Amino acid sequence: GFLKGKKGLIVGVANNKSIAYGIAQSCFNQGATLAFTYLNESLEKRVRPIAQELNSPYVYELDVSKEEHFKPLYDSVKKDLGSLDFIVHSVAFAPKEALEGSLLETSKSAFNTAMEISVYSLIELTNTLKPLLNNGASVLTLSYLGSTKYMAHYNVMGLAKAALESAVRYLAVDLGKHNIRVNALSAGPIRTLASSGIADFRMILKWNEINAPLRKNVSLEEVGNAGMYLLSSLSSGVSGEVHFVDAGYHVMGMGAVEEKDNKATLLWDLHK
Amino acid sequence: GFLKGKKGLIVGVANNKSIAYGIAQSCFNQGATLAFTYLNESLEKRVRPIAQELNSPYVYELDVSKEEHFKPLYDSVKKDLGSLDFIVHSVAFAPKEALEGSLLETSKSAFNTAMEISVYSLIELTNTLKPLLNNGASVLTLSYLGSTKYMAHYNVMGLAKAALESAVRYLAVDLGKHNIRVNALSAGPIRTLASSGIADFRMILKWNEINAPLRKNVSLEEVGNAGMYLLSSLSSGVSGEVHFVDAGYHVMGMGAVEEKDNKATLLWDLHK
Amino acid sequence: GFLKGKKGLIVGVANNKSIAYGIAQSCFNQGATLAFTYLNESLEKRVRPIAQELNSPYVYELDVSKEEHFKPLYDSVKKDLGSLDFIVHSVAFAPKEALEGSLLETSKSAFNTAMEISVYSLIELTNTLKPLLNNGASVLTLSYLGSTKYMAHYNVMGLAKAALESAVRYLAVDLGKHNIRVNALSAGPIRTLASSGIADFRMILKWNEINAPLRKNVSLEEVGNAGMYLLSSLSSGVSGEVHFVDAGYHVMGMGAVEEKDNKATLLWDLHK
Amino acid sequence: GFLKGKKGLIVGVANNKSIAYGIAQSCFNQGATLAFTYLNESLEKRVRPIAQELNSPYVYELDVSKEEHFKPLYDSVKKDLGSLDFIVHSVAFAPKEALEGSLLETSKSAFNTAMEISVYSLIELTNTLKPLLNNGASVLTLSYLGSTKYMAHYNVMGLAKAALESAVRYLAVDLGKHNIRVNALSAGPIRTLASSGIADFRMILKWNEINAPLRKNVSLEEVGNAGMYLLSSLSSGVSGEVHFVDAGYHVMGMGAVEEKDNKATLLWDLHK
Amino acid sequence: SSMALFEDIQAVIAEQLNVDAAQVTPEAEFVKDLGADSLDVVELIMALEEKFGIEIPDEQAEKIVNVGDVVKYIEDNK
Amino acid sequence: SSMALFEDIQAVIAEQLNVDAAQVTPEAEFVKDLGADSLDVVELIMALEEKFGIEIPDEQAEKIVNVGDVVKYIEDNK
Amino acid sequence: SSMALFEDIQAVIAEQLNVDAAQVTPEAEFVKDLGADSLDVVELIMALEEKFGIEIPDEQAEKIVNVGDVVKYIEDNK
Amino acid sequence: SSMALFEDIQAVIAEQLNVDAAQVTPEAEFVKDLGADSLDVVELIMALEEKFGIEIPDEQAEKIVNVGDVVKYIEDNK
Ligand SMILES: NC(=O)c1ccc[n+]([C@@H]2O[C@H](COP(=O)([O-])OP(=O)(O)OC[C@H]3O[C@@H](n4cnc5c(N)ncnc54)[C@H](O)[C@@H]3O)[C@@H](O)[C@H]2O)c1
Ligand SMILES: NC(=O)c1ccc[n+]([C@@H]2O[C@H](COP(=O)([O-])OP(=O)(O)OC[C@H]3O[C@@H](n4cnc5c(N)ncnc54)[C@H](O)[C@@H]3O)[C@@H](O)[C@H]2O)c1
Ligand SMILES: NC(=O)c1ccc[n+]([C@@H]2O[C@H](COP(=O)([O-])OP(=O)(O)OC[C@H]3O[C@@H](n4cnc5c(N)ncnc54)[C@H](O)[C@@H]3O)[C@@H](O)[C@H]2O)c1
Ligand SMILES: NC(=O)c1ccc[n+]([C@@H]2O[C@H](COP(=O)([O-])OP(=O)(O)OC[C@H]3O[C@@H](n4cnc5c(N)ncnc54)[C@H](O)[C@@H]3O)[C@@H](O)[C@H]2O)c1
Repeated sequence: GFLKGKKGLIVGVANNKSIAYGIAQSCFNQGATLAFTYLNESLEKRVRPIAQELNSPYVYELDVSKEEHFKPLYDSVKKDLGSLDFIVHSVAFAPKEALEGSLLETSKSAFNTAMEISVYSLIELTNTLKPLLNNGASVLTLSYLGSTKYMAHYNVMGLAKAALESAVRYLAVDLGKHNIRVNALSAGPIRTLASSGIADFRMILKWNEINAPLRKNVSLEEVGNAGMYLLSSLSSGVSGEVHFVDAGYHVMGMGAVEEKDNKATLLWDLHK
Repeated sequence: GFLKGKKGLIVGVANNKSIAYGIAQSCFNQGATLAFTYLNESLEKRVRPIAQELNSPYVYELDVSKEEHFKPLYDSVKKDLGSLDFIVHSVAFAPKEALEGSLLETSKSAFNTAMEISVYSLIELTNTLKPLLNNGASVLTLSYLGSTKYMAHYNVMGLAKAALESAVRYLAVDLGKHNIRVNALSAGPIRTLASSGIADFRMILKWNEINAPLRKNVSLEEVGNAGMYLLSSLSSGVSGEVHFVDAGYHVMGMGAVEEKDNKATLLWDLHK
Repeated sequence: GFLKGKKGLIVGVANNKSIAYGIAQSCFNQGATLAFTYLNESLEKRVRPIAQELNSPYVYELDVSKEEHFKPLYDSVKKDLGSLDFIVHSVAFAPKEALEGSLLETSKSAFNTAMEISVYSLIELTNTLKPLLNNGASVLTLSYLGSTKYMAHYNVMGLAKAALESAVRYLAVDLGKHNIRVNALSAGPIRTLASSGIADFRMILKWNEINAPLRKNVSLEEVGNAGMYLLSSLSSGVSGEVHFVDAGYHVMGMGAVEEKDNKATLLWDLHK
Repeated sequence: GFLKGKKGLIVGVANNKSIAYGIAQSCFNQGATLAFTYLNESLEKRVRPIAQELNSPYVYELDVSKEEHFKPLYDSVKKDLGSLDFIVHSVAFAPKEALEGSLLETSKSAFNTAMEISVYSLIELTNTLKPLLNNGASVLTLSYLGSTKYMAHYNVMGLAKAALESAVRYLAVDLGKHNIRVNALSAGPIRTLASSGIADFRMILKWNEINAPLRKNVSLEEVGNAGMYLLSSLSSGVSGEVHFVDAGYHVMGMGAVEEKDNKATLLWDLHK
Repeated sequence: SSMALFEDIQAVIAEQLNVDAAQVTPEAEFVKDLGADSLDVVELIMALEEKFGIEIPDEQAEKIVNVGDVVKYIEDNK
Repeated sequence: SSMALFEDIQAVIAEQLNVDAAQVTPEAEFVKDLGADSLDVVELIMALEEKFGIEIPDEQAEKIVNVGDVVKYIEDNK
Repeated sequence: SSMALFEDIQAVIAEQLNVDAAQVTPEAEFVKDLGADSLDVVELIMALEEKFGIEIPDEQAEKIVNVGDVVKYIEDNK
Repeated sequence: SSMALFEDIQAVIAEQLNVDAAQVTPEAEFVKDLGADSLDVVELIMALEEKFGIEIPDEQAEKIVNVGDVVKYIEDNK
């Protein structure tokens, strides 16, 4: 098992549809000792049973907007685990109003919330836990094509993911001299609990399914296996990377076509 | 003159070494009616004479962290100019401590300052002035290779520029349907007043000069001409673009070499 | 006029819809002394009158597959012009069969033709004319988004443009130490004589018009002005760059949307 | 074992330092049934023993410049294996003279050799073997950062790798509708038998080691594990991807620095 | 409401909010009477549309408040 | 063929190939009788579809050989 | 201090801060006695190093407070 | 040549080209007398420089032709 005996902290499980869960589950099947965090008591109800299922008693409170939660999280990990081999940062947030309409409409406070919660928390979490990381440790965050290309209504969250991918590059430099790796997994759209906060996610999901090279949406298992890879020693030469797990969708410069011997037609134009 | 009769608001002049000044000066030589803003009274002392020199009585107060400055700026432009054909957003800031050492060290408040001042102000400025933009208007911001590649000590400002380039893409979509363009000019390092806030800027400037394809640093005139181009109707098919004006430096995946018939040698290794 | 007194060789005019013509025309309006080449006698009929119109007696034969044409072209330029300040390489070709269907179907001979004609000719043309280039000379080639993203049926010509953009980077390094610049202009789809060789170009042109930020196809004038810029001293800090002149289309990661207060809808889904 | 029962054809083993060998070895440790090809009899001497070691009797002749070798290779695979789940295309070549000096010097025949051997052979190999691919098959080729950034003396091979990465995108589209994946692994420099054909490879290897985030060159095992991942069902949501396995080197926009409390210094400037 | 439809929707709501079927009555409301946060509801909505192959649009999703709403909606669209 | 249509198409073909209108007869063929290469034809086709707002598809474009073809085609699709 | 050096540095400081040379004395300090903000100083520093081809490092730059400091520094490094 | 050095280099060449040590004499040449292609040699060179921590530069690498060359070279640079 490629993570046998390796300790990892999973941040961001909301339910068994969370990207964080897929990753945690794939790492479990590879023999990882997991620990989990939860936003508040409403989320502890959901994390702590799932943690149980992945054979884990280590369940800690972390609201990344509460500076005061981080020292306790450090102490908990040192008490119960002593060291970490990987960290999964699977967390983002923006107010509903910002994930719709235009970027021009965005409030300064919505901006600051999207940036603090979705980007700065990787800095504070990695800085907090840096003293406990073992040789070869691997830090993983989650991004989206909306960072470097326009995606409908993704707006301020595209700005956050662009910064997030840039943070991955700088953190990879900062931490690489201590032989620690930092990567982003850029998932394709996948029906999750936070992804329902995106206006007409469903249409983005369809557009992806029709137009991706593999003519499928990605499965939660596919994101988890890719994540597991990046967390595992299999990827010990990979750092600073933005790894697309999106059924190939990133390569498309235009809608997919299909030919009827006559014209070419957009695939999109066949179903309706 | 390619901007004869065209009205433009220059945001960010600090002295005659400011990138904003080079741009403003190039636009002047192309016949533009300019207006300028200043951070505070300390900066009004420097803007208002330079504005004079570029034949401009329109000098307004804009501290982009003061929400209350934007409605007055709107009113001033409507009174004195009535409409705008272009806007130059040449503004960024981060506390000294963040532009040195690691990204891991960065404070949440330094983060929020870098993001608000350097990225969100493009949203608030363009949203504020959007009702006054003419057909074909052109909005220009200023970025740096540190956005998508690691540059020494650029740290949180790399995160800001990544978001900034992503904002350019979304704003280009938002505004393009009203036939308004939005671009970033990604300048090479250039000795300016804010660029002295970067730890060992001088060495970054040297590394660029030695290793750029053209073996020179860029001149203030070169950034201004590139900017003028992007502001002018010459570039009316260009939007969402990040335009490198850096003596070609972005193409280098490694230090430049030069051969002595024997080995190859890094150019860097010749002068010392 | 930004190219007054500057000598330039335009390679690739086919008629007054050729990208090369737009560029040549924009440079003319900036005061350039032009010279032109033609593929064969069938094309001399069309070049030599257009050259006349742009005030040029210098019209030379160049089939880039004929190694033996290049020494004569050198001699002609030295006789009639003595030196060059810029070169426009606006030339590509692939057999019909390769610009349709799949890449898998491509013949080795179609591959070799696409690569020789569309990429290697930039090397042989720039190497041939390198001794005649003045200080600050500027070499421009023409590319397409199909190089780094999938575009329908673009197939082997995407492979050629990827190489072509890579050649621009290496040539920019090779030539930059002699203070010579090399760039690519990446045009959006535009109805030209060679572009009719692309299967269902018309649909690619429509998809671009609907989905580009500026909701327009680019005009021949817009490509020419962008080209002129890159050829002129205005861009003397720009080298190794791939400059998109495509109405902003490159930023789109998906079809454009528009909201009816209810759902979001693809713009494409409104007209049919 | 993640490739238990899965059949794969390894193209490009030269000795036990070949990238192809690392990949083949990693796939072996995951339970793959391998088959191998060799350039000629000089190379059969080296492939066939290594194949033996990886438990394989299937060793076939393939010189990718011999069109006539491909039908026999098809027949051999159908006879002995019946189907394929993955293909490793680990093959490139250019004459010595082209991997040194400038791109401008390159001969048309060197160009054609680099393109045919290094790029077109992926088309002919995948087209030939396409009828034998199973559901979920995975096609892997090998690239280098020299494709999209300038690397010293990489010259025509940068052009080839740019095309190669573009071919990956188009092939991913072509083959994805049959649920077949196509990727490139972009390795960092690694001392191999062909890599000795690159002028001052040793200095490129050193520059990478000093300046990569992880301050190490990549190991043959690290490339093999990354390859195995891309060949395995673990990456079944990954297609059209260029996956960097380079100790993080791709993120660097400049030489690495390190601070002595005083100045910053290039790491390169410490050892000499 | 069709009784087979209501009972089947009732089982989903029951399991989702870990309440007894008995407490799931057409008048009951997820926030007030059923103890559901913003997550419970969103999770429950997906469970329903996934179960029924239909999709509650987001605009229609907000306007739901009570068990009857989801039932009367689903019956009109299945 | 409608005479107004033919005459208007005839002027286009005339100007495009710099021949006299007199030589532009329905039987005439662009390659053989009118001295048109592969460019002349493609340029001429665009001139026609641009003029007439319609678009000759590429499949229909090949199957054209003579003045009558372009005329009979355009009349059926304008 | 060398008098030619001081006078030449004094002209720079004078012009830069638009004060009279008379007020530029070795004891004077840019913030306190010369009315210079954080920009004035940074601009003035660049003027000096550009003038003198040398470069005041940033660590040495902070430790400057008075006209004498910049003068004694420049004389030691020109 | 130092006899310990020669014998140690001789074992490398022997194993690398799968010849008997006896045939590895200072006069012998890899292409002619030892049956080595362009790969054998390049592989053998790496084996040597890796073994000896030194690096034969490519310019010096070509100029090697015989066992004596590699031996006399290595002794001068180890
Ligand atoms: N289509 C997708 O679902 C998709 C695609 C690509 C990337 N991503 C990214 O994946 C990551 C996980 O999102 P998901 O789709 O699995 O949604 P999810 O709702 O399952 O996970 C979001 C997690 O963020 C946690 N969170 C939010 N604010 C927090 C805070 N202030 N403190 C601590 N935790 C907080 C949420 O409680 C939840 O645990 C995010 O970065 C998301 O942007 C999602
Ligand atoms: N090497 C470089 O100098 C370089 C390179 C690439 C990009 N840039 C970017 O160019 C732009 C201009 O910087 P510059 O180098 O010309 O420095 P500069 O000091 O000349 O310009 C910075 C401007 O930002 C203004 N500013 C800062 N905070 C402000 C605020 N809160 N409200 C209003 N104005 C504020 C400053 O007062 C000044 O006018 C910035 O985006 C910078 O990041 C600079
Ligand atoms: N949509 C577009 O039209 C579009 C978009 C982006 C880039 N481009 C590129 O622009 C450049 C010009 O193409 P265009 O669209 O203006 O078409 P065009 O037909 O007007 O120009 C093509 C030119 O290539 C010349 N040519 C072909 N083979 C030649 C040879 N063997 N020797 C000398 N000349 C030869 C042709 O004769 C013609 O002059 C090409 O690189 C094309 O790929 C075109
Ligand atoms: N630094 C590196 O070594 C490095 C880095 C990145 C990518 N790559 C790529 O990895 C791949 C493998 O190279 P390597 O470094 O393992 O070198 P290698 O010499 O071990 O492998 C090269 C293989 O190509 C085979 N080959 C050459 N011409 C052939 C032909 N005409 N027909 C069939 N086979 C032929 C060679 O015989 C050999 O088997 C190539 O694409 C190379 O460009 C290498």
